[PDB]
Amino acid sequence: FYNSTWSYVKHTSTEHTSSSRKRSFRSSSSSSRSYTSHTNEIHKGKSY
Amino acid sequence: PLEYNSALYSRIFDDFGTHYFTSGSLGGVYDLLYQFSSEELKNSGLTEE
Repeated sequence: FYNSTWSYVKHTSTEHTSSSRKRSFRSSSSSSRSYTSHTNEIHKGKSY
Repeated sequence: PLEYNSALYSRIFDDFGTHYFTSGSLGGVYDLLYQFSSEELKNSGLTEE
């Protein structure tokens, strides 16, 4: 017999933020971005 | 046969063999073999950024 177990977790997080303000007239523009990529893998084998 | 004949006499040894027991002990024979193997592996990683 052999009994085999594997566990695996992967996480990624990314953020971007930008804001601009001009005065002359007056103007503003802004943006926000957020991100995640995530993976889980579990794999097993058993022989008898 | 009364005359020698190697084959027909040899049949005697085929059927009955060459010898008989004049002394002996009778008994029991016990033979045992036991063999065990175990292999065990563990791993656990963490990485964080």
